[PDB]
Amino acid sequence: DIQMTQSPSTLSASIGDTVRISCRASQSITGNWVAWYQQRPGKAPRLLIYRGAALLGGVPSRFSGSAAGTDFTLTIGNLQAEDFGTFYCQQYDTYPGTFGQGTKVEVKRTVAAPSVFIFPPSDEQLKSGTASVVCLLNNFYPREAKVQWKVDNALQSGNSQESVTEQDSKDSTYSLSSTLTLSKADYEKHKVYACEVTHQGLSSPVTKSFNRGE
Amino acid sequence: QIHLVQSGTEVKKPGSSVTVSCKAYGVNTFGLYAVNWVRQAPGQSLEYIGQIWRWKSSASHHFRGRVLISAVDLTGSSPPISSLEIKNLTSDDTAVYFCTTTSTYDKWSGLHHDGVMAFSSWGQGTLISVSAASTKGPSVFPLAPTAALGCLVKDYFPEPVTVSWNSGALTSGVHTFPAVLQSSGLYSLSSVVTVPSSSLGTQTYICNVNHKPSNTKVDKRVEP
Ligand SMILES: *[C@@H]1O[C@H](CO)[C@@H](O)[C@H](O)[C@H]1NC(C)=O
Repeated sequence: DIQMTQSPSTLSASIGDTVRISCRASQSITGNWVAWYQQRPGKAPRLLIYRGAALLGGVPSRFSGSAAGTDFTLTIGNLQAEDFGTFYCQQYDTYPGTFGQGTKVEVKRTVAAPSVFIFPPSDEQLKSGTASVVCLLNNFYPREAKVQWKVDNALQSGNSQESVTEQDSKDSTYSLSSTLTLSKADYEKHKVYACEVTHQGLSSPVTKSFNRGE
Repeated sequence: QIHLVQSGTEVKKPGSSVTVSCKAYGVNTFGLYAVNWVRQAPGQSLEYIGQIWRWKSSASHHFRGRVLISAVDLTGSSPPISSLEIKNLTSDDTAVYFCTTTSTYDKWSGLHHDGVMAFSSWGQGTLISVSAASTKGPSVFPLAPTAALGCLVKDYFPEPVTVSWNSGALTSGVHTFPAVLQSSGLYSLSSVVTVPSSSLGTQTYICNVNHKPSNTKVDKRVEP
């Protein structure tokens, strides 16, 4: 099958910008049998351009398609609010048709360090036999962030999960949750619980912590 | 104007089989439009499954022998319908399945190249979630305290749950995170709010949680 490798994985832009997204096919496509789609979070993709450069009926002309050698690129002029989201390229030169991995286009903003908070398990949860420790990172930009869990100073692996909101429509920031889960038994055993966060906005990795029972 | 209307969400046990449907409003006859089915696993890109073109059906290598695709012309009571049958479901079949249509009437169009094509109309998608879990209402736990506070909505199935604060009167500064799927095969999510530290003993905060598939509704007061 033909492989389509898409570039870059994410890019940040402003309203009114011109943006370029590229896709390299693993073989030449003489016929220009390539298509571009947009997908907004929660919705079905929409066809924007087909045959490399042809605009589908109803698609704004600020979208255009181009090709050179094995590379195909989508250009977006005068970037608009409804344009943000994820874009995919597709070859239909040879069976079966295949898609690129996709490109996320998000809103550019000044750097903002997360506000960081940590929540011990509630007494009600402890009563029901489980313990969840939650760390919150609120309203930060850019999205890239690392959070590590330490208990009794020991790095925690495989017992945590993270969740990230969509980029906020009004302040263009992200928020993120990390939840550390363990048995009521181990929770009651150890003393200090710590969330360690690293982010561009932070001159140095910030640690929020507590001692069980304070 | 073409609107493709797919059948609703299904929750299916491993080993089971399912059939998803697509009503093609605005489509004359599948003699003039090809149907292509496509799926998208969560946080993944898109993958071609198979097609029916000129009343001739077929499936990609990865799905051959496991999938039947059919289409029938109808009128009056219903528009033309296509369906996709999938046998022996496993966890890696969990995804959003899209039905898709492309006119084949004009050979010169450039939407299609000898049966391989771009997809000009899309359905909303249907989620097929493959799981042995049985329906279960959540537990709700307080996340007690500019300060932050919230609610942990733990161990429910299936999606979705909805969360408001103070019956909807508090919306500014509220973040309700996408659910995560735990190792137990049950979901969990949290909802948080940031508030001024000053009002903490003056103002009341309650999260209203609704899980309709289990008919569960809880109202949890969150206190310092
Ligand atoms: C699944 O289909 C396979 C062949 O694809 C067959 O051997 C098997 O019996 C089927 N499994 C079930 C549970 O029907």
